[PDB]
Amino acid sequence: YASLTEIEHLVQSVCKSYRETCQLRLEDLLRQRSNIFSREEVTGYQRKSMWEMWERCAHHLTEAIQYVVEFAKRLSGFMELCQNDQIVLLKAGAMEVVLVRMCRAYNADNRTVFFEGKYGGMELFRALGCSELISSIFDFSHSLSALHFSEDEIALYTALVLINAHRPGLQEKRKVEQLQYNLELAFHHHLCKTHRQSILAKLPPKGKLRSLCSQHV
Ligand SMILES: CCn1c(CCC(=O)Nc2cccc3ccccc23)nnc1CCC1CCCCC1
Repeated sequence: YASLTEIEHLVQSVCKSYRETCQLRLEDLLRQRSNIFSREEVTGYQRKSMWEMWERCAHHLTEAIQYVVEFAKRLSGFMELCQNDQIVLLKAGAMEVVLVRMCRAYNADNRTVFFEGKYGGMELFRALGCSELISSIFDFSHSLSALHFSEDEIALYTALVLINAHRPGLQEKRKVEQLQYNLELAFHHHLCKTHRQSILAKLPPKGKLRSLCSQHV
C-alpha cells in the first residue's frame, strides 16, 4: 500500500528528475520563438546533403536519448529493476519519450520547430527527402501542443511511456507493474491537484507513439 505522502513524494521526484534532465529549458525555448531562420539560412540547410542532415539529426537524437536514459535512472524504482528490464523499457520507450519531449520545441503560432539555435518550419529538412515523416512529427507536435502540457504533465506522462509492463521480454513483469501502477497514481493524483483531469481523454493513443516511432525506425 502506498500512502498520500509516498504518492506526493513520487510526483515530486518525477517532476524534479525531468527538470534536471530536460536538456532544453522551457523558458529558453519560448524566449527563442522570436528568433527565426532567414531565407538564406533555410536555403543553406536545403542545400546540404541528405548525409549531413542525417548526421546532424542523428547527433541531436542520440543526445536526447542520453537525457532520457538519465531521466529513467533518477525515477525511484528504475535502478531497483534488473538490467534486462532496464534495457527492454529504454529500447522500447526512449524514442517515444523524445517525441513527446520534442513538442515543447514546436510553435503552433507559425508552425516552426527549434533546430540548432533558431526556429523554422518543415522546409528546413527538405534535403532528407522524408516529407511524410517530418509531416507526422509536425502534426503530432501540433496535436500535443494544443493541450499546453506543463513540465510536470510531461514528466509524469513521459514516465508512463517508459514504465510499461506490457513490453515483450521483461523478466520481473510484476516489479514493472507495481512501478507503473504507482506512476499512474502519481499522474492521476497530480492531475486532480492541478484541476487537469481533462487531458486524459486527449492524450494520443498508445499506438500513435509506437506506430510513428516505427516509421522513424
Ligand atoms: C532530438 C530532437 N531534435 C532537436 C532538438 C529540438 C527539438 O526537439 N526540435 C523539434 C521539435 C519538434 C519537431 C521537430 C522536427 C524536426 C526537427 C526538430 C524538431 N533538434 N533536432 C532534433 C532531431 C529530430 C529529428 C526527428 C527525426 C527526423 C529528423 C528530425
